[PDB]
Amino acid sequence: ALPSIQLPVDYNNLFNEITDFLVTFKQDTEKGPKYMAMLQKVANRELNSVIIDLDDILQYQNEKFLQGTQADDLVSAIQQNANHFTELFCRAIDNNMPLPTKEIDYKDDVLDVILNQRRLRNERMLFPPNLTRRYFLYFKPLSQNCARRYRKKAISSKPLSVRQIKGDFLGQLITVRGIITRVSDVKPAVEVIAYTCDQCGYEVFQEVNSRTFTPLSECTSEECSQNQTKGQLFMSTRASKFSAFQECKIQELSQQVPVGHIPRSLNIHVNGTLVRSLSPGDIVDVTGIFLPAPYTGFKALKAGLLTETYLEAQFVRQHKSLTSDVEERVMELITSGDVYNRLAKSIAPEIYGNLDVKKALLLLLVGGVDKRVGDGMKIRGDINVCLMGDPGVAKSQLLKAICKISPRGVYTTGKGSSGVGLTAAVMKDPVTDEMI
Amino acid sequence: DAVFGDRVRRFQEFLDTFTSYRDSVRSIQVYNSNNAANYNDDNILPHRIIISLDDLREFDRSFWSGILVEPAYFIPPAEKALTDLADSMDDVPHPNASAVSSRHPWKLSFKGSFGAHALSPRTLTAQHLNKLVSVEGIVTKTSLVRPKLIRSVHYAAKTGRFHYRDYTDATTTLTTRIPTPAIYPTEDTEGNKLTTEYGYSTFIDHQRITVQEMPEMAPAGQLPRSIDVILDDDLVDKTKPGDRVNVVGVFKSLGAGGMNQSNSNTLIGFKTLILGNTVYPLRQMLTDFDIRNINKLSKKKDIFDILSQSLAPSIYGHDHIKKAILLMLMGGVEKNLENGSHLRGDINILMVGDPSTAKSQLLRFVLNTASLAIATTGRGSSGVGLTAAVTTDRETGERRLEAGAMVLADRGVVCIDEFDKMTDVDRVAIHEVMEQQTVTIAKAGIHTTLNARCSVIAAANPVFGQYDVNRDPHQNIALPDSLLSRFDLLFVVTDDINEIRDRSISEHVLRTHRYLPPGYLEGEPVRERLNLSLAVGEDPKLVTIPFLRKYVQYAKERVIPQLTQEAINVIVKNYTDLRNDDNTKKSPITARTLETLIRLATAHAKVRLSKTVNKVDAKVAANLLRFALLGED
Ligand SMILES: Nc1ncnc2c1ncn2[C@@H]1O[C@H](COP(=O)(O)OP(=O)(O)OP(=O)(O)O)[C@@H](O)[C@H]1O
Ligand SMILES: Nc1ncnc2c1ncn2[C@@H]1O[C@H](COP(=O)(O)OP(=O)(O)OP(=O)(O)O)[C@@H](O)[C@H]1O
Ligand SMILES: [Mg+2]
Ligand SMILES: [Mg+2]
Ligand SMILES: [Zn+2]
Repeated sequence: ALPSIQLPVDYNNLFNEITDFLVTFKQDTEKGPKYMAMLQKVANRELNSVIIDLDDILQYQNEKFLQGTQADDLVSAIQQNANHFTELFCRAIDNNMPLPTKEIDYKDDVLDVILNQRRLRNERMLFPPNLTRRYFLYFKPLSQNCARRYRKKAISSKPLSVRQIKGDFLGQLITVRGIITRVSDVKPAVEVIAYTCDQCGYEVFQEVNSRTFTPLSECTSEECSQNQTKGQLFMSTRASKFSAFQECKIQELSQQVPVGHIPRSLNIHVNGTLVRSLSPGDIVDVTGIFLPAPYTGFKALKAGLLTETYLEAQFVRQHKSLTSDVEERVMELITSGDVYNRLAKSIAPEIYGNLDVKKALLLLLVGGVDKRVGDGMKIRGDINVCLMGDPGVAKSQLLKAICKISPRGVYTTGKGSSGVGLTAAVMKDPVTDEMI
Repeated sequence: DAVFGDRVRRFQEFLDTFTSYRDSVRSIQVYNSNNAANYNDDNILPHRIIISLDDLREFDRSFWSGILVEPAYFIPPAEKALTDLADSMDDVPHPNASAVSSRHPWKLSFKGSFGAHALSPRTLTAQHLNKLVSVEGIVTKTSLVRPKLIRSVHYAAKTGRFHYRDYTDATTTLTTRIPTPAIYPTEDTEGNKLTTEYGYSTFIDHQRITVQEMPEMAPAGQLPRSIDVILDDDLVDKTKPGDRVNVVGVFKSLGAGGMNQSNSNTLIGFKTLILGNTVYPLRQMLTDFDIRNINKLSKKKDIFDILSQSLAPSIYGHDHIKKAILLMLMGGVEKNLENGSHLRGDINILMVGDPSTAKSQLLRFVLNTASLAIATTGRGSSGVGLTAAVTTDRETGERRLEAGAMVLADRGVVCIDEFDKMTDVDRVAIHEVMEQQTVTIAKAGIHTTLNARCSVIAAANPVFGQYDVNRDPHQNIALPDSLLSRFDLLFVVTDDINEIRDRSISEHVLRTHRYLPPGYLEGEPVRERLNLSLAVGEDPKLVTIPFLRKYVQYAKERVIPQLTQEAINVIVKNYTDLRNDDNTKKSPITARTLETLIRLATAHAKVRLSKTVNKVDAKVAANLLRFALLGED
């Protein structure tokens, strides 16, 4: 049948150490445990996310080493395998959840009403725990500073590329540096599905751990055990638990591509409160778990043993107003004096000359009055500046440079691409094949 | 069974007979071991050795014959013995968290003489199946790298033990076995739920490349043929399209071949593939003798003249163009500047001239002598064929991009012939590549910027049959001004009738046409066929071409000169003198001439193997550009 192999890791001692770390850990630098404070904060319906730090876990390991008792190197176990430790930590959080200390505040929560209505009928006359959960659990990659402080090296936070991601890193926690190109809308993904049964017993719950599932449509309760054909199950959306899901694509930076090659791309999946952290056009450093997609359905047979892949995201590090500060900056620049000439001159300091052109580009940067006259008359305040002249006079640096100053600007060129008049009403977007 | 163990014993004896392989195993092992111990690191060598078939031939003729003739029954026994030896060497323990599950077995590679097993994608037939072969060719297409599952590990609750399932495929192993459905087990033998534990399983990278025959060796009236090679593990991404490669592997059949439930048909045959063991590129490593000779030849005063004259010794004259080509070979230093800009370091040359003036025989020479070169013809090219094309990946199913001529020659040269005969829609694309050195693709949901840093040498003809001196230069050349501004040196060459020139050039041509290759008799036709013997062993003064290639490589990779003030003083005076004069030049002078002087000075500085730009470099650049623009020679 299925042969058996011996592996050093045992999850019992790991669970014991997680339980010890949640209670014992204190920030050495409020007093007391670091995480039981934020758990109490969560219990008051205020915090929606729980973020664990592996620097903190190393701190607990270092405390135990100061005591001298052996440890299970939890930090390495998390790095090598992280899809199971999420469930372990969720169970550990569920076991030690503090009581609501203040402001219970039950107002109109449908799930709350359902759960409260369950109690009376069940007691007067076991469900999946994830239904009662609200917090989301995320890991935080290691820090080189803390690592160098205690050696031990580091692998999870190293800024790899899309190309350096081999098949040997699957099932681990890694970090990838790139630029975000495409981001999709937020849609709900089912986690626990509740079916209502023709006043037969009560609603049944099923968990979904894949991208594809099958409805139950058969009532198995004790009262529903009667033989008469009676009807299948109907889904109830209100008693079911959903989640926010988003998918993005990250592309390799031009600096890291070798000569003669084409850049690759990677897929990122994000669930929870971390959704909407990434937008198109951002250069970011994303940490997560690298997992194999099932690739099932059609065109799975031809591949046979070939799989897709994706990255479950858990952390985001983006590389890069009226206040008294900006109220004083303008006064400082006024006291500086020579605003006109200096403003014109500092525009593209590489190019020497054409100072009147630089004066006019300033006037183009500012806008004239747009006054809406009655009876339909309108007058424009925008500026139309054309610059003619012989080739090789710095024609096309001046322009590009002006685009930098104003955020709202587009550099459109000749017939290589059609963007000036592309006010088209048809868009064959591959995702859905409908017009936009 | 017994034969397997006997062959393992034979290979084990072979391994301790020759101690070199045992030393290489230890070197790789100690490197990998002491690399992981460097916590303050500044990467991992694969488990693969290269053995020579020759030594095995003297050791055991039977085993060598078995490997060459019946690889599928002699390679797996050898790999197990190599793994056993490697395991015996590693005395130090490695109680790693997850390396215990994945052993990464050692593999083998071959070299030496293959005899009659050295073939090409055309001479490979059904007689060579299940044999060890080597094929020479050019890579055309590659597939995307995907991960493939080899072993899955599952954890069982209520018991605490693990269970593993193994997977095999036709392309994975050399022996046919019962296939696997690649579905993860969900139920234990006792019915306990099983949970898949990624991070303990095994995945291997997989790629497929296509190797085509060299078009120069094809028979008359026939198109070149191609074959498919599958690469795995550590052989991935060692080749790129356009490369010339030699792949050693096992020629194998696959599938059912229409002898099955499907209808009987004469059009259905079997599918053939190669499981590549080794890939060899057909970078010239330099010894100390070569470097010492280069440094000794650098100090000679008239080195630029010798280097320029050594180019194309079968062309009479055209000294200045040959100097310009040499300066192209040793490009300038590229400067990365703020605002996301870069000053180009490439030198671009255009040649306009009369018919039969040896314009096209210099492009062909540049194709051969340079490290990377791509040939293009005006009328037989398209815009989508120069920048990139949207295609599909059959093996995996996505939509991808395929490189064109310009982007395939990154850090190389592109030689375009009949440049004026190119259509306008075609000529816009080359404009962008000449200006930004980048390609923008915004088609079919693929939004990408591609790097293309190539040097352009081009040849064209005037509007009429021959150059006219009684008409303005712009009337003679049909090319637009915007395109014409992007060339550093424009050379107008004219054939003038003179008796002494004719007497010399006719003598030179007649001397050239009377050359006999060594080993050929008079009247014996040249047998440019090689008789299917592709290779014997499978892996005033002028200078020889390979020495020139070594010189160019060393100069490009070892010296980066910087500009100096005293050279700038010469450059500025030359620019000011040239700008303010009434001489009628064949091309207008603009503010981009200064950059051309700087680039030519940098190239001449590289030629001298020096780290600074001197006054002599500025003088040489000035003389070259004065000849180009004026003809004052
Ligand atoms: N006043 C100036 N100051 C500095 N550089 C200048 C000046 N005038 C021209 N240049 C030079 O001109 C170049 C910038 O303009 P460039 O010739 O590339 O484009 P353009 O004027 O749009 O012409 P084209 O028609 O060739 O595209 C640089 O080499 C720059 O050094
Ligand atoms: N200077 C020369 N030295 C040696 N051979 C020459 C020379 N000039 C021309 N030839 C010979 O003339 C023939 C044609 O030359 P080639 O094809 O290079 O001309 P071209 O400039 O490309 O012509 P076209 O304008 O017709 O395209 C070749 O056989 C070449 O060897
Ligand atoms: Mg311009
Ligand atoms: Mg020609
Ligand atoms: Zn019922």
